[PDB]
Amino acid sequence: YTAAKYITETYASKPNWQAASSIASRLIKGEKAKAELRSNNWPFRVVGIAHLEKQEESDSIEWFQSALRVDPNDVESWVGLGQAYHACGRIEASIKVFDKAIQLRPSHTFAQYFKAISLCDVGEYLESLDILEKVCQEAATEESFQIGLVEVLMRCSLDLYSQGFLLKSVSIAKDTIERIKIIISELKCENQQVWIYLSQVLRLFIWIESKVDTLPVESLVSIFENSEEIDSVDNIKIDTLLDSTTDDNVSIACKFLILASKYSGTVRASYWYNIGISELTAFITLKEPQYRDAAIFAFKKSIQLQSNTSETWIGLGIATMDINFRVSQHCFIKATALEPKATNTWFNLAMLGLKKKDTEFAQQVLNKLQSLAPQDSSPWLGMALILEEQGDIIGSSKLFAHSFILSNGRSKAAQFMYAKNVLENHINNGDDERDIETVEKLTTASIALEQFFKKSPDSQFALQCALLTLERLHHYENANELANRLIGILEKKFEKTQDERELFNFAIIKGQFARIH
Amino acid sequence: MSLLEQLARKRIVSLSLKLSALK
Amino acid sequence: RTSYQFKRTGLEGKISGYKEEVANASNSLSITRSINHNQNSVR
Amino acid sequence: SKVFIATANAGKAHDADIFSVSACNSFTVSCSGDGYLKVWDNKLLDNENPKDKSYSHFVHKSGLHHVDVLQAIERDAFELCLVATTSFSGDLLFYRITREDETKKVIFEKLDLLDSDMKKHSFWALKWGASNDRLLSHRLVATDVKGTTYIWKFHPFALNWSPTLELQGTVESPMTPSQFATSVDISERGLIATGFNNGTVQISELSTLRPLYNFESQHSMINNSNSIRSVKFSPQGSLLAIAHDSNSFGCITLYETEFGERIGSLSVPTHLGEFAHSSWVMSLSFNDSGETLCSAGWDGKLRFWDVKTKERITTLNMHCDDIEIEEDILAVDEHGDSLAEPGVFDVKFLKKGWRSGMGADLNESLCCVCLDRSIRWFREAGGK
Repeated sequence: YTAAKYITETYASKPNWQAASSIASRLIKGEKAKAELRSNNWPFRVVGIAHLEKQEESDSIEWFQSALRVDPNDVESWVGLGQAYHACGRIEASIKVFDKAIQLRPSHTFAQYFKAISLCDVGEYLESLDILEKVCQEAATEESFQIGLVEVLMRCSLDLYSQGFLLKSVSIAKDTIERIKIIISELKCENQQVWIYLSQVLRLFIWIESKVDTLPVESLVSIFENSEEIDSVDNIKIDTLLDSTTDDNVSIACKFLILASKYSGTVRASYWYNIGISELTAFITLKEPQYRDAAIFAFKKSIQLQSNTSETWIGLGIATMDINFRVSQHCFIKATALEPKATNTWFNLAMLGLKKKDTEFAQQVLNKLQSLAPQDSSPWLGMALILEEQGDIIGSSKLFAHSFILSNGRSKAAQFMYAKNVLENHINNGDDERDIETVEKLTTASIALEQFFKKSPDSQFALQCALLTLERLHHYENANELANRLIGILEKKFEKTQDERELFNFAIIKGQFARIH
Repeated sequence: MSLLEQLARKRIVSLSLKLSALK
Repeated sequence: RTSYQFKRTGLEGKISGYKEEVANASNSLSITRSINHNQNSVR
Repeated sequence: SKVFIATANAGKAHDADIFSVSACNSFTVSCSGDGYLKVWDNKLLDNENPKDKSYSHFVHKSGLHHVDVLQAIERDAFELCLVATTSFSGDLLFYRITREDETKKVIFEKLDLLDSDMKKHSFWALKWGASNDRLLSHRLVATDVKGTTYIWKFHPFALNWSPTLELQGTVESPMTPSQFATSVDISERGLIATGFNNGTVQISELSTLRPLYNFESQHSMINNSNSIRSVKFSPQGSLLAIAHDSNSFGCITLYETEFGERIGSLSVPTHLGEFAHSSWVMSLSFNDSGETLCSAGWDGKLRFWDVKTKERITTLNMHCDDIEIEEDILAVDEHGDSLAEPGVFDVKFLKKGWRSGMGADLNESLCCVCLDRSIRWFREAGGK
């Protein structure tokens, strides 16, 4: 025992845990240390810890539980048991264990950080944020605590975005960007995780475009000023960014999005895939060929790195939708073969088939997708579009309504098509204002358009539809602002090309604006 | 005054500015 | 694909240092898949 | 909150409509249109009629329609309990509730806290703001028929008993001309919300008394319906529930108070559209954890909603035959009209341990007043 303890503590401080585990196991199994082992729990603790750095987490649970039964006051045994429970998908048990360990030793620091991570995993952002803020206040030198705080901030912002809290998501994104700027400026610590977090945060400003002017362009400059194959295509550089003119807010947002991907073979494949995804987002948002070329180049390199992931094939198929349909078809087939449980590839193939005006193939694939994922709102949208193209009107309306109900506000296209269909079905139908169903449909369409304008404003067709709906709903105060924005957009559009065909819509907009007054 | 309005009568950003100022 | 790992030191293992080392409900059958808080955790 | 079991009730408790109800740790307070104020002891024993442990006091001949009670331990041993009511004539009255040493009977003492110039107004709604670490002094907020919101500070001592109300300021209506302020609430974080008869809610800061938000909950402005009946803050979260009319329907809308954006609405299929109740929603109430919301409907039902998922949980039906003592059952009103499904005027959640009796010791309770002139108590099954 005494000699065994000496050897164990000598090997534990090397550190070298395999030998310590072997010695503890041969001491326990010897059955000659009966009386001594009922007062101390160091051998079981060493065995559990050694299993813990071996990443065989489930094997150390029993050892930590035995060591805790022997001594219920071991804080490190509780911490090890909780960190083992977390890796086994036992998050609530780990939360309770971390609470117990904190209760024994309130000054313990890593326990609070682990508890905050677990609370974030189960979806308790307020308590975890408070814990991590207090921990970072107590000791700001630790890099892991700051990275964890940024991680929790980003996850909370994304969860709020998915839940429909679009106004606090941008505020939490700004807080995350400020924290990242603080980290890079003061700690001078760089890692791939923080740049991935920044890129995830930057998508919130592009997605919520009505709040894009709030982007902290001052902190981002210092973030990109305190740290070549693809540079010749996109030509996106910090110097070119600074010395630029006649550039819109959204374009600057997308160019900022494509700098964290370039400032960070599995790791290299992920790096190039991230750059390609950012460039694909920029190409979809701005519609310029050089972004498409850069995205294809990055996707090709990432495929040449691993070629065993579905997402790279989906991205390659998306980036080559118009240049060639056979290439997109092959990419989508390969992606589906790689991961058969993903329902997005079938929808992408359906959209590709619809873009080539092949209705039967799209109908067949959408029937299969509906059999596969009935709860998603995209197959219903595709079927509604197909039936609208064919000529059926009642079924198209029913499918649009079902898609809108299933979307639960998470789809812009569902809202737009539902509003357009409702307006089309009730524009010259000869109905009165005493019908509850029609007024409720108009109210739902107005609410859907209000939600739509928060993500993609300055859309002429949606603005006109909303103006008509608000005129029907007697909401003359919102229609004034909407018509002012529409008039401004039309004036800006017609003051650049210097055309004259826009005078026809100008008169109609002026007449509607006069009706609103 | 607007160019389109003038033509009709005859026939009858933030992020960039802040970026330049900061630099 | 990168994460954090904790390496305790000495007897009565306490966290000493960290190193930078190299799936949803509808995709994986693993117990370690991500938990979605929108759905019921009981039914 | 899934299973609710009735524990006690008292039919024909008042002589007229019971318009509001409030509770404290020691008792439950009811106000009626007959001008009385009844105090019901919360610590009942087994086999005890609720009306046996009840005390009543006459306030105003014109009747009362709002009531709120404030109970706190102001010093090491001093305890004060205050009841504030407003009448149909528009008077604001304050009463101090104390108990005898031997008989343990409740004594009513009238207080004079408003000055002569303050007595010229007609108040409608009121709400006690207790100390919740936001500021050391209790708060009282009220609205008038002109649309103005008033804020006071209550000072019990000047231990010497000498109550005094100090006016902080007023907040005016956001629109010209002014409208009727129908409801008011105050949160623990220091926020004030006011509802108006046109469907507009205004939020102002407690410290500086300036407006923050002005959001409009009207489905459509074709007609002049859709007034606001109840506004309630979440006990811990940044959430505000609005109960508003929709041309003979009842609607509930949820907002978040950090930025003032619309979150969603609660609705169920009823004999289409987005409506929460068949007739109207008259009251709202949050539980202690702020995860369940209870809406009292004019149709005669209590509906419980899940805040996060915005889905209904369970429904409680009210009948005139639920009264234990059959001699207290009021089947028909003074005009012979049926009361088999009487509408609910007010609903209140009681904290754990407030109401004791038949198994209600370790779980949350609930109280409601209905159109049959009855007061009813429920308890949540299980424990916590």
